[PDB]
Amino acid sequence: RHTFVVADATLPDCPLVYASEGFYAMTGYGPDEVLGHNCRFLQGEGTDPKEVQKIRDAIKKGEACSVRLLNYRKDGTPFWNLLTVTPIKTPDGRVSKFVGVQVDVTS
Ligand SMILES: *[C@@]12=NC3=[C]C([C])=C([C])[C]=C3N([C][C]([O])[C]([O])[C]([O])[C]OP([O])([O])=O)C1=NC(=O)[N]C2=O
Repeated sequence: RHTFVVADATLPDCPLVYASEGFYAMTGYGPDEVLGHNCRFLQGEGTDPKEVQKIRDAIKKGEACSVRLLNYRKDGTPFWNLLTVTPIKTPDGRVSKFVGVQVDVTS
C-alpha cells in the first residue's frame, strides 16, 4: 500500500505536478492544495530536521534517497512516511523530474 508523486525539477523548488489518488486520500489535501507546491507542506513540529536535510542534499545532488519522516495530515494528525525519491534524467545527464513513493508506515 503506497502512493506516488512527481516533482518537476526544471522549476527551482521541485513543485509537485502529479499525485496518485492515494496521496490525496492519505494526506487529506486536494489537488488545489497540492499541485504547484513543494511536498514540505506535509512537515511539521516533530519532523526530524536531520532527515529533512538528507533529502535536501540528495535532491541538490540529483541522487536517490530514502528517509523516514513524520508528516501531518490536513487535519493535523501525524503519520510516519517512508519516502523514497528517485531522479529521472534526460539523456544529457540533467535531472528533469523527481518521483516519489510514499508509504504510511505507522502500522
Ligand atoms: C514528500 N515527498 C516528496 C516527493 C518528491 C518527489 C520530492 C522531490 C520531495 C518530497 N518531499 C520533500 C520536500 O519536497 C523537500 O525535498 C524536503 O523537505 C527537503 O528540502 P527543504 O528545502 O525543505 O529542506 C516530501 N516531503 C514530505 O514531508 N513528505 C513527502 O511525502
